[PDB]
Amino acid sequence: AAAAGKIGAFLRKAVAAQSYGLMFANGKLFEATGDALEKRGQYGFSALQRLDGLSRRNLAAVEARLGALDSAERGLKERIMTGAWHFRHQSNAALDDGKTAAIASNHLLARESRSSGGNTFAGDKALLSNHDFVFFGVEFSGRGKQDKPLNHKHSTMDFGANAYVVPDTLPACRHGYLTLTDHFFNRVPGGREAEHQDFVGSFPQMGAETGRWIHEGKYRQNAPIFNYRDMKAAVALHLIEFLRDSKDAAFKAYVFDQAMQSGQALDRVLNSVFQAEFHIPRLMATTDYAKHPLRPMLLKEAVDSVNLPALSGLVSSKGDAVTAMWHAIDKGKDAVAAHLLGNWRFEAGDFASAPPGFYHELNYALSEHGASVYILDQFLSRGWAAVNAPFEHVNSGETMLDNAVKYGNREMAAALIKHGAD
Amino acid sequence: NSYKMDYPEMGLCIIINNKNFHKSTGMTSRSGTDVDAANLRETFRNLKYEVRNKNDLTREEIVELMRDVSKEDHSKRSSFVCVLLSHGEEGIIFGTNGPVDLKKITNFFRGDRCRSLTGKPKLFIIQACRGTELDCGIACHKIPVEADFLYAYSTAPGYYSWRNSKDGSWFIQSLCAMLKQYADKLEFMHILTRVNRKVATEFESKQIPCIVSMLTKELYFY
Amino acid sequence: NSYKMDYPEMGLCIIINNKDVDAANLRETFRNLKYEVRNKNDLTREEIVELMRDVSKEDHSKRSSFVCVLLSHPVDLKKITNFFRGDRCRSLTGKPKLFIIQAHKIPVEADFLYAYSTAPGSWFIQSLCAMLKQYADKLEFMHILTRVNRKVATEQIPCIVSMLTKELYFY
Amino acid sequence: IREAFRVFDKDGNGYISAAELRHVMTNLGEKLTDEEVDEMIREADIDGDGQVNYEEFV
Ligand SMILES: NC(=O)c1cccnc1
Repeated sequence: AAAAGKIGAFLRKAVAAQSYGLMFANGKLFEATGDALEKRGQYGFSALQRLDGLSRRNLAAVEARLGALDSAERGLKERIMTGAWHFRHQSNAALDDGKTAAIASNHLLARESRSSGGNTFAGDKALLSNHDFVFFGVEFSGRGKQDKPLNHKHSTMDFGANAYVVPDTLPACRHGYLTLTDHFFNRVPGGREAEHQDFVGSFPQMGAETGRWIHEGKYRQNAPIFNYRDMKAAVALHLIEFLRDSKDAAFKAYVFDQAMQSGQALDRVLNSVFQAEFHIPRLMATTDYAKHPLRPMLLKEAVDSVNLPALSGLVSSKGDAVTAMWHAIDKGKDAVAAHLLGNWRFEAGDFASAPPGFYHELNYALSEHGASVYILDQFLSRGWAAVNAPFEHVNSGETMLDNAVKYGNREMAAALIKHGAD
Repeated sequence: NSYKMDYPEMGLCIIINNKNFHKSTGMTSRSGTDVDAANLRETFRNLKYEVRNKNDLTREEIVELMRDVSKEDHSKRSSFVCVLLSHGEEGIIFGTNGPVDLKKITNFFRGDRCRSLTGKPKLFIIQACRGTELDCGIACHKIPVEADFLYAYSTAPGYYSWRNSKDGSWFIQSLCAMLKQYADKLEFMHILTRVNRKVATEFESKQIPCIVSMLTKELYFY
Repeated sequence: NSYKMDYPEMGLCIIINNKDVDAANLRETFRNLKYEVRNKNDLTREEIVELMRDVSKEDHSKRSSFVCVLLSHPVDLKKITNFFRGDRCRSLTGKPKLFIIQAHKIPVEADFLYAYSTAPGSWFIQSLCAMLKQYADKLEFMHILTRVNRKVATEQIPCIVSMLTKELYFY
Repeated sequence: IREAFRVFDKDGNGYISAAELRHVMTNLGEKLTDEEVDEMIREADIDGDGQVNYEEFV
């Protein structure tokens, strides 16, 4: 019937309210600015009207401070407010799953449903606590999903070797917020640092100012966020106010020469002035998307992101099987270790010396801070490691139990004193 | 004159890397420091030194280690090098559990408190950092003094960085590059001046290393 | 590599005394290096600040470097030196600023050099003048000043704080 | 404001209101994805059962 079309929207809004309630109740920029909320555990719809008000104020703070857009700026505004937007993910994990994508946030991917991967850092859960959002990069070309996207890096970094492109008409995007730059890194990449240097170099004056100019400099860290309704006008207004400040021939010769071809000529104007971000609240599950392999994926990326099929495709001999085993010894990947043990037959002498790129010996690597107890137990039980052998190159004269006690790892210490007198 | 660096063995090297601080202090993780430690180990191993790598020592362990090395017999050795990589403040270095003063570290290496090390270079390299993690919205050195001590401070983690994992620090890798390239025809002071020229000048968008020198002669590593 | 000392004017030198023969020796040896010395006798404990302010706002475009001898026995050194960090002294950017002091906290700048000593003319100043007279056209300033360190130690010890990014030769 | 109450035509009043039936109904008609439906039902009511048409997000 039709009630199923309304209960779905109600539940979607209810679920999206919790990723905003977490960000607003937690975090501290929102009480250092005046946006914080009260911690509740199960937030209501009050976590969305706050976002709406914030976006309205952020839009006003530029729209009411600009001029009047006499005769030409309205065309530039309309070419942007009526365009087609697609979002690019670029992760190194396995998300296609045949015919349905499913991209989850950190707070869900580590919500007692343990997994592997991630590119988050510290402070992200302290200042903002936006670790419960799915991040995307915007693409203003307007061309369809079945294409080749013309961007690879968001600010300066490649997040993965598989771009997952989705259109902005999905019902899931209705509760996502935009930001003209990285939420945590308010800076804009420099003109020399910006991608597609063949474009910026054509205008040596345009790239001289798009290098440091942060947004909302009242706190040097606060960034303006726009909801779905106000995201299209905000980027156009900020572009216009930037343009009416830059002194270049682009302003008259190219930004009003991109009107008929809003492909590269717009995707290189807007992705050079700004570096936009889209944040979908909790989960991006859909059947309409596109997976484009930008570049081949390395052993390190397949190990870190437990891409088991990709790992099995990359590993073809034993010389790289031992390298992948070392990669799994680091980072504490238990699934990778089990997969490699189930296929290859290793020998105790294979791990007798650290391969190039690894700075620690076998026992120190097995016993260090972020070590894995599964791998340590397997190595001790298969006789590939000596429990009482002392370190020689780092902290000479100490044993693995010294690391276990030193870092306060009760499980590892108990596992260590099961296989040796120590 | 020079420091007569043609002894049988050329000194002793100590590298102390602190990366995983106690949760009580509430300090960051200092990612990408093992690369710095390995770079320093290789750089000073190519210089015929005897490197000793020590990782994550508490406040009371650093003092014990320093007292254990100051009581050795450096009579056949030419110099002594010590490298410290951790957090800190303007005039103090941090262990994993608590801050430890730098003055007390070098008292064991005085001319009168260490007879085997007199008229010999004693190099101390400090890479201290402090993050501005004030989650609401974001100038001196207490220096000891003696006849043959040289200090090289760098209290700066860089003006900014991206989400890419850091490959160390520009100070340390620049120092290693100059040691690899120039430290067979140049004095140490000139090498440090070139390190100053590279860091904080070619790394412009902020601090700059300060070179406190009390050496009474010239240092040629060859 | 090195700095540039081929400007029309070698630089400005200010010798501030606070109450003699060492000051006269410094004047002679620095005038020998084609400097422009402005000897000032005992000044007020605050008079020095506006003295630096007057010389901070000048036109050093033809001057190679700056030297400020502070031969005295109290005003904070933070405000004396901070006039010159490039932004204020736009003329003095990328050029050496030497501060020779005889009588510790240190300010960190771009091209500042310091050289302290201890109260017990003076052996430090006599050694400095003798070394500058003997080696000024051969040795770098660092080597000259460490020779001064050796001389003073052979007969406390001066400490040198350097932020210079290039070598310095007085010729 | 209150039409969400009348949306719940499957009047399982004062109970779990057949949460399995809601799971079945959600992924038909509008073609909801299973990984979205599981989050929907999880956030519908924690600790098992008893949503009883709460609609207390307002
Ligand atoms: N998850 C990502 O790869 C991504 C893309 C754009 C911005 N931030 C993160």
